[PDB]
Amino acid sequence: QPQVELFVKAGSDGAKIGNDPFSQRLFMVLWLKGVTFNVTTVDTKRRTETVQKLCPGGQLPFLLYGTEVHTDTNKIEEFLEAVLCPPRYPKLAALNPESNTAGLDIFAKFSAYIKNSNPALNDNLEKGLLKALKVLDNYLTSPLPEEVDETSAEDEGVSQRKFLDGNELTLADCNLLPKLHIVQVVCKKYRGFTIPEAFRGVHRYLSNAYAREEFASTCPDDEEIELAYEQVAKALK
Repeated sequence: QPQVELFVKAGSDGAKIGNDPFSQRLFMVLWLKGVTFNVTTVDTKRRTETVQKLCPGGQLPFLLYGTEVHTDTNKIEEFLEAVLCPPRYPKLAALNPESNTAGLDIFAKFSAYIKNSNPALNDNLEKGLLKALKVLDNYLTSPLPEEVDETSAEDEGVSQRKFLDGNELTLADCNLLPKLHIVQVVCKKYRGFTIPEAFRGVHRYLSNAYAREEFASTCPDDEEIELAYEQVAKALK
């Protein structure tokens, strides 16, 4: 196996995991592949000579695979899915195309909601975020083609699958989960907003994700995420 090294964003102390859902997505992909890999955090104000030479463009995250450097998170993920393949490593792509688009609009709705300071607009932006979360909830609770089995009498027609595409984490989850993590942490801290309990699909999904080391161990600390948003999350005024 060629050497695999992921270079990721460091946090406020220049060493710990920083806020960056792109770095986290790729850490999750590599973990799910079962490949041996290293992960090196990068303080962009205090780069090492090594990092400056590997990637003088300075993009983060970046991947060293053998002696080849890759940038652009989406391209890095496509490369890893192709080159780390069966039989030694599992294919992580979703089977159902809609798994790859469900929930993708949430992060932009969240960003607008937290950056806004116009009080009159706040309830509109909160509703936009709730509606995008509800569309994700409806996807998670809709049975996929691989599910044709009876459901409990109490939850007929409700999918109980663990993750976006089925019972295994896929590339789709590696993209979405780090973004939902930010959404939940930042909205709690700066908007007093919580995902309604009635969004039972979304809450089952997050609970199942947090119980998995691939997601839990690659999350930045809540404090780091809160600090990252401290000067952009605006109070209504």
